[PDB]
Amino acid sequence: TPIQTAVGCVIGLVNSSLVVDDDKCTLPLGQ
Amino acid sequence: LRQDESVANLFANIKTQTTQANGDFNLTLLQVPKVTTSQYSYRS
Ligand SMILES: *[C@@H]1O[C@H](CO)[C@@H](O)[C@H](O)[C@H]1NC(C)=O
Ligand SMILES: *[C@@H]1O[C@H](CO)[C@@H](O)[C@H](O)[C@H]1NC(C)=O
Repeated sequence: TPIQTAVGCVIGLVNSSLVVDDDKCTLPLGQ
Repeated sequence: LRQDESVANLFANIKTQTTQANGDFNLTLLQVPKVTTSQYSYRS
């Protein structure tokens, strides 16, 4: 199921309401 | 990728460890307004 993000809507990612911080976020994905 | 790394390094460098929660100095321009006229909640 595709989901709508702030960098365009993506296919293959799940939305789990998980929050990471800086200096642990690889694949910064834009925004 | 180098631009993203430089931006991350800058915003990690300008961070502060400890903060505090005015006097007769009027600092309403520097702080967040009470009623937001913008779509960003943290913009001054
Ligand atoms: C993930 O789901 C929650 C609850 O359905 C929603 O509030 C949130 O906006 C979703 N994430 C994104 C990036 O839209
Ligand atoms: C500080 O300046 C703003 C500028 O518009 C003004 O609205 C506000 O009343 C001032 N604060 C005081 C305490 O005078």
